[PDB]
Amino acid sequence: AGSQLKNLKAALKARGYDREEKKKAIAEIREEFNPFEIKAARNKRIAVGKPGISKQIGEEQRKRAFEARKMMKNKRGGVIDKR
Amino acid sequence: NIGKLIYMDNISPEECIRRWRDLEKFVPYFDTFEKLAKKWKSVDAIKERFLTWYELQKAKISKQLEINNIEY
Amino acid sequence: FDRTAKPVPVITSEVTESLEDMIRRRIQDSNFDDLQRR
Amino acid sequence: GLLVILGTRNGELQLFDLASSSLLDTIEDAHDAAIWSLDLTSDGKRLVTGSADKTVKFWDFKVLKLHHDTTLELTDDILCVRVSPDDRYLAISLLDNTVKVFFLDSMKFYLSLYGHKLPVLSIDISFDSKMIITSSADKNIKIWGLDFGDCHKSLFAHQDSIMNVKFLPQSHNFFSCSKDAVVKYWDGEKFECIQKLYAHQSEVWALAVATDGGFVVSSSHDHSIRIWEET
Amino acid sequence: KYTTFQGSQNFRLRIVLATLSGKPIKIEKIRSGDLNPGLKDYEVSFLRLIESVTNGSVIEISYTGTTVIYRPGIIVGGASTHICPSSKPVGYFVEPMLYLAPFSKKKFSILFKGITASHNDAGIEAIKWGLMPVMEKFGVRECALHTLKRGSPPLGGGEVHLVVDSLIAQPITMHEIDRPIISSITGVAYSTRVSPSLVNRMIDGAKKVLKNLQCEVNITADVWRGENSGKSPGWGITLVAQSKQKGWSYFAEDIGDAGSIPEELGEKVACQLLEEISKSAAVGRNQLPLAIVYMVIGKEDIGRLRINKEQIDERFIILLRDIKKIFNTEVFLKPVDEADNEDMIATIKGIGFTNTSKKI
Amino acid sequence: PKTQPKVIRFNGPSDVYVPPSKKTQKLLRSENL
RNA sequence: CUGGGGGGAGUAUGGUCGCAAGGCUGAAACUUAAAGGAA
Repeated sequence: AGSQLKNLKAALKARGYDREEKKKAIAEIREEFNPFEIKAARNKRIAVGKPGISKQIGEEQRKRAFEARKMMKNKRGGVIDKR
Repeated sequence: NIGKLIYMDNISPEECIRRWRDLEKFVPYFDTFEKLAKKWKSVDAIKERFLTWYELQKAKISKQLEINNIEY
Repeated sequence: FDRTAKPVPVITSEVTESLEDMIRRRIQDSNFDDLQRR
Repeated sequence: GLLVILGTRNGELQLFDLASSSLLDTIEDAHDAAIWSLDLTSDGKRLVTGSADKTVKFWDFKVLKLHHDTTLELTDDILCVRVSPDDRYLAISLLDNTVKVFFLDSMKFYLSLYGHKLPVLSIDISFDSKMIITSSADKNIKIWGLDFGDCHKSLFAHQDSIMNVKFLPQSHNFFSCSKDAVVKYWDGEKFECIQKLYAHQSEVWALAVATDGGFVVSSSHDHSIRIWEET
Repeated sequence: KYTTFQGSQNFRLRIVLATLSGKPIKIEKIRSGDLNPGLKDYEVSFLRLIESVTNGSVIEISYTGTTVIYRPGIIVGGASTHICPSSKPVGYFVEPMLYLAPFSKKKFSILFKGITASHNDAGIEAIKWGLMPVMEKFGVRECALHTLKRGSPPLGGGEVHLVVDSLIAQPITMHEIDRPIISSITGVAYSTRVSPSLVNRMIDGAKKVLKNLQCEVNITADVWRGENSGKSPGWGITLVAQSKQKGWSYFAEDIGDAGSIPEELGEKVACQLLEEISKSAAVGRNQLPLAIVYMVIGKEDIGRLRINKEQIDERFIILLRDIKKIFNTEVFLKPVDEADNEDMIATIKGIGFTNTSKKI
Repeated sequence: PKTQPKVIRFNGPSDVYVPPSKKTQKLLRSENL
């Protein structure tokens, strides 16, 4: 049907010296008109995943794990916190 | 007197200073600003504080050795 | 062990955000590398 | 209550009341030139008058008469004064694009707030005596933190000239009425515009907030005086 | 096995001298009779900094937190970073690293991240202009405290890159049998996230106190603009007095807070400096600890340094008692042979120190 | 019986104009015919 | 009115000493006026 550009101009005419309304409206139209960072399946009788966010948390997790192992790698001491 | 007071280690350090007349805090103890203002309105108290190679190395080490003896 | 080539980059939200604000800088300064009609 | 202090365009100050007739006393030669702004202290016994003869003066109430005792001459035409609501600061707005914050107890010259870029109208000090507003003919009001004199916002309102700006009693919300027939309600935390009130027709010269409760009156150039309450 | 200390006084000096000497210590009764007894977070993070700097040192905090066991190890250095807490600035953690700094395998390149200044601690300008020259003439030659950004309290957000890169064997033996003639008096007035006129007000106050002495006064001025300013408003002033024929220096600093007049702070730091000049002789009252620490870990010779009467205090002699408690050495205070003043000359025979971590 | 005090409030834009620009920026890290 | 390095034409530079870039100004602690610039 109608274009994403036409619907985007309609969404901007919809949303229209306050700041937080513009922060909210801009974040809303960005996460609405960005469809390639969700994943949609087809209901055989729909947003089923958030690929980029899942990827960035899965790689930041192992990034801090890798830096922790690189910090541990040639240590021999350690504080023993019994508190 | 003062060295025997310092290394006599059954008396408190303020007692050493008292019978002669804490390091987490880095900057030392100063007076009140008003006492220091009336003390240092004058300035004249401190106006006089204001205003061959092988044989050379051997001379430096023998200079240190004679300093060692004359301070022993 | 040593490995031959760098793996294919995973496209996360940080790299899409960096790429989008690159595009926004170019597109509000009209820094467009188009073909020019002779 | 039942007693009015006032200063006039020429070098005169005047005192009136509510029960009796007009003049308790006038003070001819209260200032050499045009008075511009006065302020009581929160107990009321001591008031401050700043005038276009490049001087401010202090006056006490002796018994119901005015006692001039001290006078601070500046280099420039002072055109607004204010004290803190807890007798603490004296903020005075000069014609030379700046304000100065003094200590009342020392005339100490605490701070100089600078960078407004036109001569600067009404000040206000908050109830906690921590946050000041600064209005001017630059079409913007600046929020300043009074502890170090550091600016917080420089929000652009009011496309002609902000004549007056006043806090609420107990909050950090404030009002500003301007020379383009509009009063505006702001908050001092998110610095949004809470409301854009649009009832006047011409230049809104003054506004005054209630001491408690917080209903605000505004009075303008179209000879109108109007009340604003809560919903 | 363990040399035992009591109380949470001189905590950083105890852990530092235990790392230098290689002796296992216990510190017992860390504020045990208190409502929240035990170690505090800033000294726990100092222990974490010690574990970062050394290698093979085992620190063993108890259940109650009121006693710590430090069995030291080899100083190895390396590049690191330290996110020190808001309870203490970066000076509280870079001051005890200047002792351990030239005696490691790999050179110190650490950047501390936190609040820059405090009333009761060392600043960036304090560490640099006061405490680096005494190391610079005790034997190190390449040491630098860089500010990448600085953060005034309470939110801070300033980073400080301590880099020492002369790994000496031992500090040289000091011989300062004179009072150094003060050639100039300079300083630095800094301000972050406030107006640039406060710096000139501070400078004018300090120099109107300083104007009656017949030397030369020069105070440099830096306002910090941008992301380099940090997360909070702040301003402060640090003066040094500079003996240029030998390199000695005597400093005094402070910072302003909420409600402080900059001319007041400038004249206060100026008068505090002149009192440090009065109560000083060849060191400062705060440069004196690491001066006599480097004299006691010098060679196995006699090193002598002049001090005056008023520099002796409970802090100075509790320092001397801790030095003798760890590695069994005494200072010998001999008086000078001229009597217009009361100055001792402290002679310390240094222990036979070398750094054995640097690879040959 | 008037108590006449004075005031002086010089502004310091030159203190930002003489910040670490070149010199302090470099120093604050240590025939024809 | 005595004092002198070493040819001519060039080339390169991970060395040392300098000088130099950014990026609309106002305008930063302030996303801030007027005015100007550019297109």
